[PDB]
Amino acid sequence: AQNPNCNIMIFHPTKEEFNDFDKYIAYMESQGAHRAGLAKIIPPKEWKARETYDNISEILIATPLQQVASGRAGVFTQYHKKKKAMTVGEYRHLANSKKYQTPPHQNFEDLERKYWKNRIYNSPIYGADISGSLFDENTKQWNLGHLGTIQDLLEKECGVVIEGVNTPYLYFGMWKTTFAWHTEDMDLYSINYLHLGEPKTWYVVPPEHGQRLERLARELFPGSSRGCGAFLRHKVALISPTVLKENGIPFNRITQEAGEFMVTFPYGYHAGFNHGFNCAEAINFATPRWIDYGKMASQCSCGEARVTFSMDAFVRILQPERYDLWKRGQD
Ligand SMILES: O=C(O)CNC(=O)C(=O)O
Ligand SMILES: [Mg+2]
Ligand code: NI
Ligand SMILES: [Zn+2]
Repeated sequence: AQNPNCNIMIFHPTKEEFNDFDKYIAYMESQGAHRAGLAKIIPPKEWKARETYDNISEILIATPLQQVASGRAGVFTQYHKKKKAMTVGEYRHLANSKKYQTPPHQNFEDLERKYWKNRIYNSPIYGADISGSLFDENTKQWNLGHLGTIQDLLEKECGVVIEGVNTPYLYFGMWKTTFAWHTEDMDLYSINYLHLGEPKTWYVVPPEHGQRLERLARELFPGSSRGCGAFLRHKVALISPTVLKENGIPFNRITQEAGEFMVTFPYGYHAGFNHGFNCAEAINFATPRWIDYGKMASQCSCGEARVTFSMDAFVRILQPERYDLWKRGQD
């Protein structure tokens, strides 16, 4: 078995190898990359996502989210308070202010320490889930707005034809902005490209050990657990590496820098934070191997996680028994 310790793998495709996206994903899996839950892909040196970022300040963040924490430094929840709209120019200036900027630090490790020690005491502002793309339409390789769609994968593998579309989303981050522990909707893959700015640190649990993280989460957030049988779908819970190590949960960590891709694999729990002002683009995708994960994916039926138009159809076709009760939570 390849990659039996479930380490995060890092790939350096040549420009020739960067032409066929599906084939490269299948290559990485042949090397065991999926066992980690997360892989890094460094694009060929000749490749670019676009020519410059010189005119991005006019993008609107219509609903910036202030991430307010509750709990203790290693075990907390966050709630997202909606703020008034601001442009990416305004947001970048805010990120660079004395109140919000990255503190002095020695290296990524000292910064990681400062994040876990100090995150709960602050409320950084995240511009998340903004529909759109920063890939130039002329970028032909690994353009996250030109991937094969999940609906088309389901049609090719299963013969069924369903409604729905699959488009990318932008994320504008600042120091301390946080993504809580989660898997993707319907335990899909995701791909995330860091277009610009400061790094993003990731934590991940191997898919084969995801249920260990779930059991710890039920112990650490016991009222949330009683409220919903899949409460990590709410994307509000944080657990530090120190707490994971104390509880024996297998995980790995890696820092993504500007110009790098990350891929998350089906049922790979992940969480992380941003080091400073940055912009990432991400989208879900599927392969044939995903289908069985989609059929088994948990769902939030308490109604908090409240998910997309396109996820309806996935549920309807892959989880017809759940269909019914799940759409009761989504209506
Ligand atoms: O970048 C972020 O804030 C969160 N992104 C992801 O969880 C992802 O790409 O799957
Ligand atoms: Mg602009
Ligand atoms: Ni994710
Ligand atoms: Zn729920």
